[PDB]
Amino acid sequence: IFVYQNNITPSAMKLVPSIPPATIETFNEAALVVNITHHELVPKHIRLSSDEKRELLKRYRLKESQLPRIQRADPVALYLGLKRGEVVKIIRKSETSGRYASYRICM
Amino acid sequence: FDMGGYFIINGSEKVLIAQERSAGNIVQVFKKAAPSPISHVAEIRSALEKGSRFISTLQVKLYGREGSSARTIKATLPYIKQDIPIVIIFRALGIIPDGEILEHICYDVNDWQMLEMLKPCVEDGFVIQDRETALDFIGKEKRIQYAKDILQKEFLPHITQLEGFESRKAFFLGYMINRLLLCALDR
Amino acid sequence: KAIPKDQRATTPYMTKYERARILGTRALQISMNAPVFVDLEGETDPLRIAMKELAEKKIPLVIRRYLPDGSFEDWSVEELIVDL
Amino acid sequence: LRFGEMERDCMIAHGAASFLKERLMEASDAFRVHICGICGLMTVIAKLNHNQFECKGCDNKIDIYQIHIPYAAKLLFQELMAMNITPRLYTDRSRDF
Amino acid sequence: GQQYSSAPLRTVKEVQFGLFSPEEVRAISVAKIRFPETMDETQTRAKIGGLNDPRLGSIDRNLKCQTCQEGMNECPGHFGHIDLAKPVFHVGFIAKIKKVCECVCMHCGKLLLDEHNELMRQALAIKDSKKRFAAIWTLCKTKMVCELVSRGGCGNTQPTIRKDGLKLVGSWKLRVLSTEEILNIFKHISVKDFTSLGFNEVFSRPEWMILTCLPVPPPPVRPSISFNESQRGEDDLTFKLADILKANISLETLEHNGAPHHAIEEAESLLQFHVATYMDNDIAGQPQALQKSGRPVKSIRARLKGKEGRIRGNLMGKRVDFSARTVISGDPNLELDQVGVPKSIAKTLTYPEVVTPYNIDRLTQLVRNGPNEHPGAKYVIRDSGDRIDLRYSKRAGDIQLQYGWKVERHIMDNDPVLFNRQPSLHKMSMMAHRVKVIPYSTFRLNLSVTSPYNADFDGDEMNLHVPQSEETRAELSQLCAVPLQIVSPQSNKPCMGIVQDTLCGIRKLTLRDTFIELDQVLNMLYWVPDWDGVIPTPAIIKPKPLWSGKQILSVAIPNGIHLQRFDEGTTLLSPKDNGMLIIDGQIIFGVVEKKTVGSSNGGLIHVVTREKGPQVCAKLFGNIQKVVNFWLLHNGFSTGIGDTIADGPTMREITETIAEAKKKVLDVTKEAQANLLTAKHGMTLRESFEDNVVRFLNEARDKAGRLAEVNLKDLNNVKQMVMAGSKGSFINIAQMSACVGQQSVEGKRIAFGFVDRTLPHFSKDDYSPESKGFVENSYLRGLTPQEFFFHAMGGREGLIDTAVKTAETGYIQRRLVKALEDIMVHYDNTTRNSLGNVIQFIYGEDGMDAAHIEKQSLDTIGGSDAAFEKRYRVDLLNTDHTLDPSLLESGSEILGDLKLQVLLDEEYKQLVKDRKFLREVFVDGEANWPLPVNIRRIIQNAQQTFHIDHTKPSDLTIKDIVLGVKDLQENLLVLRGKNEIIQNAQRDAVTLFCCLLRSRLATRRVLQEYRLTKQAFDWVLSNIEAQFLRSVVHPGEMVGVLAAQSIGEPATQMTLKKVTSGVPRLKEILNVAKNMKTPSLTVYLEPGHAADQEQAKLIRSAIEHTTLKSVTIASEIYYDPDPRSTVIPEDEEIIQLHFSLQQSPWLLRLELDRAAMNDKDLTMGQVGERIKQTFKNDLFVIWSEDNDEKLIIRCRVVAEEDHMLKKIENTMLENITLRGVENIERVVMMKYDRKVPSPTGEYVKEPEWVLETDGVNLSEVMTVPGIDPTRIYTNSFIDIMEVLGIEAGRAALYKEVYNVIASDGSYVNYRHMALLVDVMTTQGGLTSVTRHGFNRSNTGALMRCSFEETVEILFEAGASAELDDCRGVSENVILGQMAPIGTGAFDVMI
Amino acid sequence: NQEDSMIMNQSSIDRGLFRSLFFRSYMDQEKKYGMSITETFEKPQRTNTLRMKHGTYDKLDDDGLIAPGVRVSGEDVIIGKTTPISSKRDASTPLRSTENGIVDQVLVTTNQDGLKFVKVRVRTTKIPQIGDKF
RNA sequence: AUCGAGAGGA
DNA sequence: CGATAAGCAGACGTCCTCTCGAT
DNA sequence: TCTGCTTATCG
Ligand SMILES: [Mg+2]
Ligand SMILES: [Zn+2]
Ligand SMILES: [Zn+2]
Ligand SMILES: [Zn+2]
Repeated sequence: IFVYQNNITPSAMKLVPSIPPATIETFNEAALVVNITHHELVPKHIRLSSDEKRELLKRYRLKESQLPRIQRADPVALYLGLKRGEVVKIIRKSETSGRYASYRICM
Repeated sequence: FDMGGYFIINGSEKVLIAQERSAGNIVQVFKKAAPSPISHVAEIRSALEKGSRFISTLQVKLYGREGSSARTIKATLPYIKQDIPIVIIFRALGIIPDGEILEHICYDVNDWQMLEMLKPCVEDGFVIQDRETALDFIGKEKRIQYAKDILQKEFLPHITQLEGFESRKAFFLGYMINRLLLCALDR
Repeated sequence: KAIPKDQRATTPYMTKYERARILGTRALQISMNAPVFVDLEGETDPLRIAMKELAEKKIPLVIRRYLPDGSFEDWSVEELIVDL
Repeated sequence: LRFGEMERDCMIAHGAASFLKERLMEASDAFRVHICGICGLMTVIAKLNHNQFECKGCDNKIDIYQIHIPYAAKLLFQELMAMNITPRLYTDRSRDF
Repeated sequence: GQQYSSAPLRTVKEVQFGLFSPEEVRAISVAKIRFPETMDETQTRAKIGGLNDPRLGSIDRNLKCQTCQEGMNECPGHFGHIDLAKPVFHVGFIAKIKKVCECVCMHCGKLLLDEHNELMRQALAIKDSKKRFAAIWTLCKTKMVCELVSRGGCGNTQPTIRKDGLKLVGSWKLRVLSTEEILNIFKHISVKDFTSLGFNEVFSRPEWMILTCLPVPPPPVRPSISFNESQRGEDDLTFKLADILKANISLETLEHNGAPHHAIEEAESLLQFHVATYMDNDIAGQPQALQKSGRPVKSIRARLKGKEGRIRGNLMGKRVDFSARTVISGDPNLELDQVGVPKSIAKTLTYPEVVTPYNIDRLTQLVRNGPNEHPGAKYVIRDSGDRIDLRYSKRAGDIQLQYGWKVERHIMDNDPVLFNRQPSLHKMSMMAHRVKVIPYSTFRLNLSVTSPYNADFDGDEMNLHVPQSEETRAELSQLCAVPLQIVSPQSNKPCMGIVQDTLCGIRKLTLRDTFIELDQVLNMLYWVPDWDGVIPTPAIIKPKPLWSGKQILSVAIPNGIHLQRFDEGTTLLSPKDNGMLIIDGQIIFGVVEKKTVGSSNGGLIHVVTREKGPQVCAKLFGNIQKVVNFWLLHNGFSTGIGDTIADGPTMREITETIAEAKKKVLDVTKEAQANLLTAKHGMTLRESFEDNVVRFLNEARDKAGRLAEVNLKDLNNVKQMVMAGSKGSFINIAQMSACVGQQSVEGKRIAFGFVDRTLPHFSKDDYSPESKGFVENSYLRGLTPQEFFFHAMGGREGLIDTAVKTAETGYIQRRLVKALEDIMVHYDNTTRNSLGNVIQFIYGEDGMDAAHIEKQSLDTIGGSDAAFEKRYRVDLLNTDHTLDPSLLESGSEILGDLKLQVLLDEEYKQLVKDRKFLREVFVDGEANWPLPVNIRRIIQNAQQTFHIDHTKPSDLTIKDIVLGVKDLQENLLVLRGKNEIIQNAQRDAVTLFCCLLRSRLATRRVLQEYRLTKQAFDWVLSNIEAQFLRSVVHPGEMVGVLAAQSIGEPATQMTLKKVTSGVPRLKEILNVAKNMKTPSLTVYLEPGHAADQEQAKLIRSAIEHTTLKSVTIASEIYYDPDPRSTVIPEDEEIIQLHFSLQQSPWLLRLELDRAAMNDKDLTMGQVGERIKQTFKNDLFVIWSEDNDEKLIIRCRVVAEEDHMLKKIENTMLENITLRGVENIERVVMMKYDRKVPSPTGEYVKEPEWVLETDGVNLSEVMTVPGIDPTRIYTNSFIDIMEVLGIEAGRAALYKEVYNVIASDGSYVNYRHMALLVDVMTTQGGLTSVTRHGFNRSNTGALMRCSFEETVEILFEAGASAELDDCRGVSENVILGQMAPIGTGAFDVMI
Repeated sequence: NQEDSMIMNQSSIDRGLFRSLFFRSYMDQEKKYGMSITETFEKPQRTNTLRMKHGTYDKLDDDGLIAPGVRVSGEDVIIGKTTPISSKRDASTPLRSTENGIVDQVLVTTNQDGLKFVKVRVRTTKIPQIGDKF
């Protein structure tokens, strides 16, 4: 995890996938001054594993192409460091049930 | 009780209805947009009204917003390639010297706001200082006459199409410039 | 390509759309004067005959409710619950 | 009388599927066509009364299927065919494999 | 089907697009074309072998298709073809052909970049054919090399291919190009190579992009009839097929001999030109026309275009048989679901009925009556394709009715028809009605069915639509019937309420002076259709038997109905007869108004629809109307002009109010004229004046209006119509008797259309109210001429605003519907779409249909912790906090029992957990929420139908209540899955309802307040469970369409304040708008400190952007060469103050006003250091002190500097920054109210300072210290998508849509807006409802056709060779099939 | 009189209150393509003349048009003419299937190009019915 | 009957 | 020569009832 | 009224 204090060049973000495993996560500092997950509109996202994901994909008859998708640039996808297709559970609170499970795949 | 005003044509009494259009031959100043290079435009639509539709729409624009200091003023011409600077237009007409031009635009030599607003056009036309060259920009040595043709038989035809009057077109363009700059000063 | 009669997850209650399709198919069968399967207490309107057979559940049909993955499950009109 | 798409919306929201097919096929234009099971277009010559069906350009003379569609849809598919687009109509969702 | 065949009726399932291989069309075609002449020199039956004759069919309608030989009706038209030699481009693909050449070098015949290059794996491996192309073509857009990083391949250069007009050539490095070359390099292009471009090896190959031979459509695409028999007839398309051919002949002429420089391409250019325009007229270049004038051309594309084209106009909708239309009129003595059908229309429409033993008698009689006697029949159909025409046939009375025959009988009384009112905004505008044949040519309606159609009886015409099979009349009777639609999913309320005369007279009937005698009461009693026949005992007997309106009205209300409602002043004795109490279907106290019967949420319609059923409520409509209409008939009600005449003292006393308003305005004017107007923050010294004086005049107007309203006696008819809410509002009274007020154009006072005056009867520069559009007179008083003119200006703006916002609204609904359409709850109760992609996992997040939901409260959330303590506490182990033995058979038998207090403390524990959980979500303290079962209406339905003794003990133990409640929650069901995910989802889905359930089914509650018994309690358990299972949605319900409508219908009624409000806001919200007109921040203070105005002013002073340019009076440049001695006479002291211990001599002086330096607290040192910090060491800068009189800043640079100083000043006025945030523009401190928990438990509202800004740069605004970065709100949801993730963007977007809707006093239930917000949110980031927002998806080509771009989508699908599963609506609707929608979701069999 | 509607006095209406005259003036002319063929006004025959309107021609005189004073209702053929082709073919002009009244008068006069051309004015009294807009 | 415009009613 | 950021041309805002002219 | 080709500015 690379905390930079001001900003980087296009040649510095050209080496993020350099090392095959262990991929580096380039974060600004003005972004991490305040916790975005501490804002009310942001729920508690929760990572899950390939086994929990396969349980989702069979206990709902779903292909990956069907999940409500999230992107690698998403701020709370960065916050939890989502890789390709890593699924998250989302506990949303609402006026109808007061608790709702959302599932999101990572594009 | 029938009032008339219609035309019986193959039985039906067809009616000509009144049509609305913006008046020709009047000085209008419209600001172009917020995100544009041109911040002000002086339009005049021109037709002879005895002849049928010598449609000539003259646009005298202004470049740069409130922040930009390159307040260069250009103007468009019928049949021209693109919008040429105004001092080149004046040198094309009877007025060569810079400052005698000013007497056609600014009508009180103690108006330093409007005077100062005009300076960059002189540098846009620094590179031209005689009549023969002013027409020459307009575009093979016949171009000058071509330019003069555009100056006589096309540009600003709502005055005349005789070669004898070019002071009238000059003072009138100066009046247009005065209106444009007077709006740009927020007056 | 199948499902069991056990291990069924869909609602046991009849949907209004299942009810309407059943009553329409039955009333069509009765309009084409096919064999009727109850007694009529002075009821000649074929849709109301369908509704009578519905309240009796002597309409031998099955609903094949389809699942988005190509699966499905069968529910006999004899089996479903009707509270609409 | 027009049955506008603003009305098709309402006839979807209620859930009247068969009424919609009715008021879009039987109470309006409707048409029967012969489709080649290999080509997929309205190529099959339909000379009935002798069970004579054949598809030029595909040699099909046993694998032909009749269908019901609006004549406006037949017209649309024909205009596409004249515009070089081939909206092939296939009778089953399953491919051979 | 018009015959039979040895062929089966298959159904269309999947549709594969593509392109026509020339190799294919040459074989598919039946005949060639030889020459262009459409007609014949002989001009005989044939037209000639050359065009549209040979084995293509013909026109004499007898037996004319050579090929089909089956006539003119069964001939589909067997395509022909030309075999032109020179191939040309297909205009739809022009851009694509440009792009396809970009990826292949011309001499290679293979891709530019191979798999060796690693700048392709991110792009070539997409495997999603036509999405990959967008990136991989930009990859190949500019590579000129085509040959270890160098393998086999050619190495020649290729041009930067450009196109002009209808061809493409470009310079290699200076070059030309041709068309056949393009076709050539695609036959040579490999098989595996174009497959990554988005293509197919057999269905669409780029060699077929170029067309060598085009097909010709059959004659059914070319009609020809004429008024004159002896002339020609031709369709427009044929003209130009013949033009293309005529071009095909020019090329043969230029083939026979040489072709000079012009004849080289001039002929081919025009031939391809005519082929191009065969497909398209408008290319934003050359426009062209047909020989017959009028800019006319085929433009086959324009056949399919939006406005009235094939796809959007002939497939989404059709002219349809069995249809009707006429004017409407309202008939009280019609029942609600009935429709008045004129006799001639029911004499015209036919329903085919099959012969069966029960109808054969009446069918025979109907045939006997025939077409002109009403209960008759137009035709009779035998067991063949033989029709019998009853209106003139020989055997019209000599019929032998065999069984199974069809009789097309006239539309009969009490049948199902579909009634329509255009525009069909929502699905309550297309409802099934029950026929009643009436005379007089006008469709008759019930009164209270105006509202769902939005129709007055002033001419608004309506349509009627008739079924043709048994299944469809069943579908109308059981899905579309009016009583079903009584209570509505949108707004979770009923749409039909008692309206206008019934309602106006209901208030008159239920007053406390309204008394009725026997002679009248008897007729009223017989008027009610379904009643027992028992005279009610007169409420008052004494000197004269009299009746109250509540009494005889409660005969219409069925027994078993109970209703509570409380208003301002409603004690248990209502002295102003306020509120309403109903028990056992009888009125106890109140005046009946719109609140109780006007389609309200908690109203008698919503009560009776759920308790008794739909039929009872639909009949209740008529049962109430038939009494109240009558009582009005014999009592009467009018409205005169004396109803607008208020007292001489009153009318005068409002004029003095306007006079004091005029004094106020004149005084503020004379103030502003003396420069003493201290304009407040962020507002112009002019804007202050405008806003303040408008406030003055609007306050004076409202005061005069409410000074007239107070003077309306209880006789005033306008007041009595407002009182019932029949048709009336406050402002109507104000404008008609007090003062109309102030008109406004473009959200501002009257304009200065004339130079420095408003009208040439006024002086110049008059900013007075009369000169600025205020009307001191009322409609009764009489407007003066100038006032009438200003009112006309305002009204004309109102008219255009209506005529424009309605169009925008309709477009909004179109986009919404076409986006959400086919969002249908699937069988696993999961909101989905055609592809199967989940939108919601649980519909509405609880799986509950919006019809059954109801606004009920949760007593746990509000109230002190001590008042909560008084409830629900059961301390058996305490003498005082236990259930008194007065409430239980075993009250003192279980005092101190340990094993019971275990369960009782467990119950209290989950009650407290519940209270904190609900308080954690609903932080406002609001408990009134939509919940699926009305529990209190069960408790009164048990306190009533079990006859509870309010003094005796109950017969259930604590065990009974507690474990029965805990077992009830185990059987409240939404999902039935067998594994942990679905069980957790079911728990989550019923969480909130279980909270309410325990809130109202607690031991202390049940035994003290409700006083239940065991039998009735078990009944209540079964009843709650059954109502819940009833409230759950049904699979197949299309809530996407319904949600689009539930947003669209309210948007229609949104006619019109510092922000973009209403319909413009909705248009930018839906279009997701990168730039908006009102961006803003709502800035909340520190959690500990929120009421200190000092820190609020500080934060305001640290956020507002401030430019040095905003304080510079003058920026002037001097020559000042020797610093120690300046030239300026008031500056030398400032230079002397540089004594405390090299240049350019070009000075730069700046002068700043002292006002703006104090409006925002500012010192010369701060600005000086900011300038010095900007220019770090490249500008010497000094200044004069703050204590001076003239603020001055002086700068000097550290040859050719006459010009290089001014640009420093320019960057020093623009790119500077003082204390402030970049994009912020202003800020205002305002004290909001905020409900918050007081320590003792009660919710008290606290005030807190909040900052409202202009502009948004939230990314660093929240980081600013001293604020709450857990609360700060930006109205721009698009920035919040980028800052706080997406799951916060969904929420902000719903909040914005909500505030839009609920700004009109409106209410849409959360389901539909949440569904819309989700469906835009699930597709990665924000997706707009536009032609490129959502329709850019991969749903289905035929599905995408129905929306804006049509032939673009069709062409791209033919090129990319898409595959349509036809699992959405529009797909099936195109081919006229039973869409797997609603009734079609499930298959039926044996 | 609900929702912007009203009641009208039938006794007043029967006296003639808000009563109207409505004249629809139909028109035709022959010789569509003169100097080659020529159409002719007449009451046609039912034999070898093809497109015979299913309505009755029996209110037409031998010059092929009605006289003022005749009652007309529904698909009555008001003007009859034929178009010859190689016998005559029907070109008659029926009434509007929606209206009914009485022939007010007939105007026969040649056009600028000399050709038979006719204007037939039909008149109907309209009484205020139950749905008429006011 | 086809096209295209204009005029009104919702 | 791989990004960036200005241009400068691109599109659509339910029914329905008459009449007319000229292909 | 927003977009998706270009085009030249920038490092
Ligand atoms: Mg109306
Ligand atoms: Zn084939
Ligand atoms: Zn044929
Ligand atoms: Zn190459």
